[PDB]
Amino acid sequence: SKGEELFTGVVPILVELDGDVNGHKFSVRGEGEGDATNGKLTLKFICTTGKLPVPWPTLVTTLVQCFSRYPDHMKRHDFFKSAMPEGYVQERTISFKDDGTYKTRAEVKFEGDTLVNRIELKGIDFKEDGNILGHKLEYNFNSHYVYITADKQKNGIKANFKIRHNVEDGSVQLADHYQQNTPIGDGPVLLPDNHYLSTQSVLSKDPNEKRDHMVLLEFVTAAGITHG
Repeated sequence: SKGEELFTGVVPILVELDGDVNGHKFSVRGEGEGDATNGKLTLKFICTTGKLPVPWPTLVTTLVQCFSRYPDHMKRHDFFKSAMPEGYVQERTISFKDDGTYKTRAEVKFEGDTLVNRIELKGIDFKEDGNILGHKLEYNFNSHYVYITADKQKNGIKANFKIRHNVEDGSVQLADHYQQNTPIGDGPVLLPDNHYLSTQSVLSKDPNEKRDHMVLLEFVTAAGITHG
């Protein structure tokens, strides 16, 4: 609730990712802003180590669900904002079908007035000629159903969902996501009934940017619980 008050306006965001995929080391830094009232994120990401060794779309889910719009009747199911400002740890396994896996650990919390997402990512078992290391994924993004459930044992939540990455040959590269979030602080948090986040994104480029980069606009709303 006091967490929720932190998101009523536009909030600056910083994202920092250190990654290693099949031994290829890279870093990404992003900045922008979140407008949870409208479920809206606007960010630009830079690969600060040179060329990104995986396709940008594969990093989108790893690179701040506290910016989701929860409808009024669902505000008591918003774990993400309730954990703020101290924040939460977000961990995933992302299994790319017929290919490698990403394991990610992030902390999402306020540092001053900025919402910061700091991530470590480790990718293993990728095919060198596959859709990821071969850069055969379209530079776009689909709309998803992020199913959330509550982990009463860990005082947090779990989520599961399938990301669909369109491939240049017209096929689709699935990326199965298994997610767990736990609060960093010890204060009370909201543990939700089953529900989902409905997501949508577009990816674009900044014509004046020479570095390897991604411009992202994303909208997310919570749903799946009937108004009483």
